[PDB]
Amino acid sequence: GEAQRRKEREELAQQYEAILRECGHGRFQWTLYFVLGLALMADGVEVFVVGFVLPSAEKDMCLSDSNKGMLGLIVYLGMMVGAFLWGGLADRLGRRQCLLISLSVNSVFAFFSSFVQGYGTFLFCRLLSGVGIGGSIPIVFSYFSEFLAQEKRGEHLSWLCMFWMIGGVYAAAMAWAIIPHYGWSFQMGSAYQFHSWRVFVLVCAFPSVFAIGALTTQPESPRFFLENGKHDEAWMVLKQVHDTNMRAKGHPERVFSVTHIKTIGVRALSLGGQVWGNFLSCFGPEYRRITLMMMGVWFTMSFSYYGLTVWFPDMIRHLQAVDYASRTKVFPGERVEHVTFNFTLENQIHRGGQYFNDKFIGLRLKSVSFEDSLFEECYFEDVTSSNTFFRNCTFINTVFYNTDLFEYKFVNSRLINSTFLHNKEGCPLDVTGTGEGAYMVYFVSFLGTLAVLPGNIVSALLMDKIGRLRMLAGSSVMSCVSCFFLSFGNSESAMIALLCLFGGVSIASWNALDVLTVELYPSDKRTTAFGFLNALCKLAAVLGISIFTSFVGITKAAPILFASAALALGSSLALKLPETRGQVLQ
Amino acid sequence: GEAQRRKEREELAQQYEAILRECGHGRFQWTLYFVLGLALMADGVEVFVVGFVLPSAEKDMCLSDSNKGMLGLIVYLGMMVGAFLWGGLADRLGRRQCLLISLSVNSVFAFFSSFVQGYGTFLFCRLLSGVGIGGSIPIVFSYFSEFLAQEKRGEHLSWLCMFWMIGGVYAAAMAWAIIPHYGWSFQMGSAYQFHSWRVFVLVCAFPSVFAIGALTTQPESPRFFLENGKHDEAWMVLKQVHDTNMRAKGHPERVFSVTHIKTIGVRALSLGGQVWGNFLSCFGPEYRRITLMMMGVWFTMSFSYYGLTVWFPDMIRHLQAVDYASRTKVFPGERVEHVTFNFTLENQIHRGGQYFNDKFIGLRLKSVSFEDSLFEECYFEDVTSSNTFFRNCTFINTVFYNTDLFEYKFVNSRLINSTFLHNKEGCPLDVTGTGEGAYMVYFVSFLGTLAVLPGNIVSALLMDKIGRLRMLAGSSVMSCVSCFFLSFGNSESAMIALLCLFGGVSIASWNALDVLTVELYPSDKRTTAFGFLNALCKLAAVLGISIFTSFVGITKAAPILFASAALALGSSLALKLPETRGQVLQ
Ligand SMILES: CC[C@@H](C(N)=O)N1CCCC1=O
Ligand SMILES: CC[C@@H](C(N)=O)N1CCCC1=O
Repeated sequence: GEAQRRKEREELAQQYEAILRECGHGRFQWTLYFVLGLALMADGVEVFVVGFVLPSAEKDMCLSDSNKGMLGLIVYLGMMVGAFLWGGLADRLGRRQCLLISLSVNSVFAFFSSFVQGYGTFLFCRLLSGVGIGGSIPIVFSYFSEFLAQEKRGEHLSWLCMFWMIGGVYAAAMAWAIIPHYGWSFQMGSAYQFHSWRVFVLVCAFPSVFAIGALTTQPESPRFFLENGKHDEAWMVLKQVHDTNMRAKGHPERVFSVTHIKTIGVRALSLGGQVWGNFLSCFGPEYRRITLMMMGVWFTMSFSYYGLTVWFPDMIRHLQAVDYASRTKVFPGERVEHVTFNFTLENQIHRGGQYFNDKFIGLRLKSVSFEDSLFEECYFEDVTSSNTFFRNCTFINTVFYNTDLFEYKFVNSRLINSTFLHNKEGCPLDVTGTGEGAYMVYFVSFLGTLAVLPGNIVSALLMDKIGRLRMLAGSSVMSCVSCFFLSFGNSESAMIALLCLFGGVSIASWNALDVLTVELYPSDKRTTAFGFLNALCKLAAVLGISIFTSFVGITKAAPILFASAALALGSSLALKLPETRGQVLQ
Repeated sequence: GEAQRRKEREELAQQYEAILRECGHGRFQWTLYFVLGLALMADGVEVFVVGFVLPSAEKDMCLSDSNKGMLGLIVYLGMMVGAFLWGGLADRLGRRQCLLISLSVNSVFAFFSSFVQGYGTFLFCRLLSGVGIGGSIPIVFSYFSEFLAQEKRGEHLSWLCMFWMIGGVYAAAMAWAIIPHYGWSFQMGSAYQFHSWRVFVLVCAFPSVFAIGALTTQPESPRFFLENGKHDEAWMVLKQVHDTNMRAKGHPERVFSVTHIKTIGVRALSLGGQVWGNFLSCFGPEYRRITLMMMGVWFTMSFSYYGLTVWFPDMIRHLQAVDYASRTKVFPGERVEHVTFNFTLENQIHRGGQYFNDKFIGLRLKSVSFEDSLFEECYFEDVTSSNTFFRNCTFINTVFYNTDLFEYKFVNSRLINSTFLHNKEGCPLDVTGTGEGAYMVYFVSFLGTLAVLPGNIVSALLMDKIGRLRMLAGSSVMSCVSCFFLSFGNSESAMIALLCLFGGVSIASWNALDVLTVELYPSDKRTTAFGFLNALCKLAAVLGISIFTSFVGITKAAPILFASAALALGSSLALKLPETRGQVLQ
């Protein structure tokens, strides 16, 4: 019974590999490579949009705390749902069909998010865009694997991981070239406003549309047809692959020699039942040790990588904040009287001042604090305030005309006979401000990805030469050693170098994990299992981000120990996995 | 009302601390340190006796399954009752009074257990010995804390755990030096027998007697007298402390400068009511968050620690059992006839044999199984049987002379005209049996405690330097990381190293928890609350042991996940506790 099933699946796999050797590589494989690289580029772009627009988003939607912290977790949760959903649906509907549906959903909801003005609606649109793009990596890898021969199956799959990095580079470049133009205030409707970050979101929603356009021209994988008892169109697809390959070779004169490939409301409930059957069969007697080791490896690597990747920029920001706090100026004791006096003062503290009959017209305040001051018959006009506070201050007969000094900028103050007139529009809470730091953020991201590059090249070249397990274990161990090396970092330059090193060493491990998870599952459960594991990866990413953003400024022992321990456990479970190099893809 | 009570308690605490600073440290504090360390040594010794004597105990009391599994739970339940009882009674009768009572109870019932011959009576005696020793740690910590000044209150209390450490070493040494002499068969009465494990139990009951002898010479804590409205003898005790301290210094000429100190069946029933009230008042408006966080931390830490600590030796035993089974031999089909044939065969299976007129004189059988055999006019003499069975066997005209082949060793057998003569004395049920493994058990226990040592030293040195909460949380997190590291264990050596690591990392956390629970309760509820929490610790120990002994041989994921989750929850609730370093003991 079950033995017969396994046997027949075995000669099916062998015959399919023979047909693939007959067809060979050439134009078809590379064409599909680029076509799927567009979807991976979209996946890579999607994880940078909210991170890049949080400043402007909180400016134009008046976002408080616990709202900026949810806008990254929203995309990660969206991918967590979408990966599982589309991975489950791909084994019953098809790789190309589900990829088209998911990419279309992503594009539509990304456009809609680009045009949303509210916050809750923005959360919903971002979550659904993440759902749409969540099933990109599983379907792409499981769809490209079914067109590659046994020989160079690792190198030909590892070159497919350049596109995530290219998407990251694209996002960084567009953010640098679009967002810095804060002047843009395109108007459509009194109640609504359109700034430049919306344009950035639009441009970052573009490449998914190109992915759909390229994918509509590609044929469904023959293996999916063969599994589901559909023989004729599988043969047609294989013939198309052969014809394209040989026309590209220049001998477009031979004929495909294969005639045949040996073959062995209510609707919603049926689909649910079938998907649950596939998911449970993933937890079968045949697939249990492999499944659990894969779960462990995916979870640990995701936790460590995402935790450190979010930790490095936060630590850079913290070091800059410490420098700023160290440079401040203090002016203890002042007595200014009867003068019109503006200024553009930044990063200052005034204590013990006594101001009488002073006119403050047209001044910019950035990180300026007045403490223990007294203002008496003063006058504030055209005051622009950023990170400015009044603590232990007393105001007597003062007038605030055309100022943004809201109620939250007076901390434990006392106003007597004070008048507020023509208050500027603004947030009811400190929303902080990001200025010149954006350029350095973009530069840091670009450096991270460029550091990723050499590991990609080396892993792609040596994946077949040394092996999947050797690559995975080697890169995991090197990453753990780097995690130890994070102790020797206390400046921005050192943190950038550490980011570069860790990003450059972990990518080989991720490449090996992708190829491994491709090769250890049969063609009737590849997308389901690999999508489930990628959903677990996204959940671990959420957990790791939450855990690692809490150690910035406390100590550097907790991040190092957590990352090193998780990576060591991941390498330990990775060394127990079966070897799949030199094996027919079955 | 209540505010006045809190205030007056406050200046009482402040004046008491001033008096303690005036008295200082010296000979009195170290003398009391050793005196209470004897009681902690007794506590440490008590938890090894049944574990060390279960082999010999089941040999000489014929213990079945469900009886060896209850002889550990009996001591844990005894301590669970005793901790609560003596902690409750200590706040109404006194620390030294209740410690004397509990230690005497422990000693008496330990001697009686040493001389018991039955099982039920042995259960009762061990349970009451556990009850006697249950209130050791609460009263000892809460009694020593009331003689220490603010300055080094953490260091001087953390040195108090080297004692439970050594007790373990003492128990291991005595077990190694006493039990291996199985020859000892001291006889007193025909129906009763005295082996060497009884001598071991006697020697392990000794140190409680020394604890009582040393405790009878120490004075009651002044704080207990001051709380209960008794002023004169509190002043006398403080004067004694001062006099001893200054005589030790070498200046026995100064005078105690303190003259006045601020002061705040039916009998048994009243005391019980008072205890109940104190406990309910713990479910006080002032102490409800603290109480619940303490409950959670104690329960989780006890569950994890005890579960893993019982899991490690069980896993070692399981690995040894697997190795032994992997050594097995099968001899299918035999025909032996007309020969005198002994042997010393271990771990074998004979199937399909046919024996005719065979004499079996003086053979040792260990883990030997005869299946589908036929014995005809056979003769068994001086047969020693261990884990030996006869299944689906037929005996015809066979004689069993001077053999221990009892009725339970013939499984679904058929005897025809068989004769049993001069059967050896022995159990009516299988008892298995432990030989050389005892030395390795003792060595493993010794290694565990020696691994505990460095954590003790470091915690004692750094308790004041870093803080109680930092120490607790740090050690809890490291313990969780170790729980993750239990994945890398598959041999006896690896399991021993893992036991050493986990024991070495959890002890700082336990030290910090003890000191913390000492310092967050007022002197009129210290013993009640701390004893209630220690009773909860023992109940959690029972639950954790029962849960964790069921995962041995199934998988290593359930233990790791349970322990890590519980320790993470414990650390989470530990980080929310108030800081008590740099605070007057109130
Ligand atoms: C280029 C790396 C890429 C991969 N396929 O390994 N990565 C890294 C983490 C998430 C992801 O898709
Ligand atoms: C002597 C240490 C003692 C304590 N009170 O901290 N321990 C450690 C593990 C369980 C226990 O009671």
